Amino acid sequence: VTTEFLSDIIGKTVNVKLASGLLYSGRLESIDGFMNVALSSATEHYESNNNKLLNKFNSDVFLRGTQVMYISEQ
Amino acid sequence: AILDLAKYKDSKIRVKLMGGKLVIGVLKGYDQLMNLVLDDTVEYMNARKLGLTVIRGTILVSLSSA
Amino acid sequence: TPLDLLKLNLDERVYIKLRGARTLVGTLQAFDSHCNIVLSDAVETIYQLNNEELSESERRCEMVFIRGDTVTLISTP
Amino acid sequence: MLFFSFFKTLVDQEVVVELKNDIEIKGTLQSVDQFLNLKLDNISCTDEKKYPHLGSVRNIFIRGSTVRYVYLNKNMVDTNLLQDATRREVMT
Amino acid sequence: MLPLYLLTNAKGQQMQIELKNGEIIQGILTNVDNWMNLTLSNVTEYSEESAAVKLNEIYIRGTFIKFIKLQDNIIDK
Amino acid sequence: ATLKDYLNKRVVIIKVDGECLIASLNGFDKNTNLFITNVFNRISKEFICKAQLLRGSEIALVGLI
Amino acid sequence: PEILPLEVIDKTINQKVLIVLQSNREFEGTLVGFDDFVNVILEDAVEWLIDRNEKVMQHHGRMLLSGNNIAILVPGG
Repeated sequence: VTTEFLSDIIGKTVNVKLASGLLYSGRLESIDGFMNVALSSATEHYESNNNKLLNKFNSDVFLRGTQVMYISEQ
Repeated sequence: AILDLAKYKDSKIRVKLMGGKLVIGVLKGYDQLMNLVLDDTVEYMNARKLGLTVIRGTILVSLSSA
Repeated sequence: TPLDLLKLNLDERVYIKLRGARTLVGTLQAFDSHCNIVLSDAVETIYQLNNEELSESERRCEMVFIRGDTVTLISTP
Repeated sequence: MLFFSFFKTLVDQEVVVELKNDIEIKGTLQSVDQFLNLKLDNISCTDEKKYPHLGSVRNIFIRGSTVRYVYLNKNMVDTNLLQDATRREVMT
Repeated sequence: MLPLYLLTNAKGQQMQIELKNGEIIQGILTNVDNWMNLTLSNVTEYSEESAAVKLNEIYIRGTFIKFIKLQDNIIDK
Repeated sequence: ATLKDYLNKRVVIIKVDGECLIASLNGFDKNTNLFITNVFNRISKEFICKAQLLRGSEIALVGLI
Repeated sequence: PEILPLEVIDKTINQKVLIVLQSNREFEGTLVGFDDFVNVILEDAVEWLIDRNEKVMQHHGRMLLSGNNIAILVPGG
């Protein structure tokens, strides 16, 4: 059921929070059972999207699984 | 397992969690993984009243009676 | 799969965020599933807040292995 | 299993180790294990400040979970070997 | 001998546990498992070493223990 | 890599919190859980315990003195 | 006549659940699904930070909340 989610949102635009508070908004390229995440066209913000843009990665972004607190669609 | 949680069903237990949380509740249910089902759960952080809560066993640090 | 799209940029310049306001830029030599890394020709930036003010320190190294458990993020600079 | 393999080829080579708690230690890599624990022979001080409270100690065991960095020389390592080996490794 | 074997045979002794949060637990060991989870009877827990709650039984996760002071009696017992 | 060569010898232990110990190493397992005897605080030179069991999660470094 | 925790979580499906991390932060939403590791799917989550508490965000759609950090679950918020 959580796996059905993982394949249900691939290609969609998601927010991925990490432990620290930092939040990444991008398009979900790929996901793995260890919660490792790949995003494209990602931006980082702290806590909320409405806060100041801290970075815009034109390149693909690999987020480590041990660190992710959620993945959420918009 | 080394702790027989059956003798604690319907008694009030004290459960300290990882990250410094305290929870006193009435023990309704348990599993082999130390997941608990507490009733009249009060989380001490000074006082907060949740009701029928499921405690995760992976983050449980200590467990005493009350 | 996100761990395969990391092979994609082996021998390519990478940017790595770590726990504690540390940043690394290096050329990707090796990794595993633990995120453990080896970088060559790398420079590590440390952002410290002492005496209520912000400074950033640097450290250069020709070859470095990075325990993967502090790794938070990997991209390209 | 890959970084275990990496660290085995480094035996007898001087390395610097940076531990999470800001301790830095120079030594000859004598031994490596599956957890990436390290045994360092002929211990020496790289930094004045970071270096901890030792002295007679010349042989140490370092817990792998506590290392942040292992600083190497580019001549200790064949890059293409590393790359083709990472390419080979499977992550699933 | 191994720490775990040592513990398994200290069953019935008194011992003092320091937890990762600073709390100290004096009690008599009643059970150990392979992950060093304990159960002790005749318990007194302290908020810190400075020192006081008395408890009948306590269960302690092993991942939460910094160290366990054993009774000097240990080696022969 | 093994702590075998250290058995029964005196050791310096640096904990992850930067705290320091001196002790005789008597037992150890695969997770680095130590069994120690005659432990002291390196900095403090204060006698801690005649026998003590120390979790591996706590250890950062063990040195052969 | 045993009451199993995962059965309690199973019953709160399609209801409102409060999910409390081990940090201050909390998530209130409609419990869509969960797995054996207690990873959790929420629908339209309100994300909070706790003490005056500031509400971090209002999610729309579906969230997968890592059960790695979850300390408590409250059925029906």
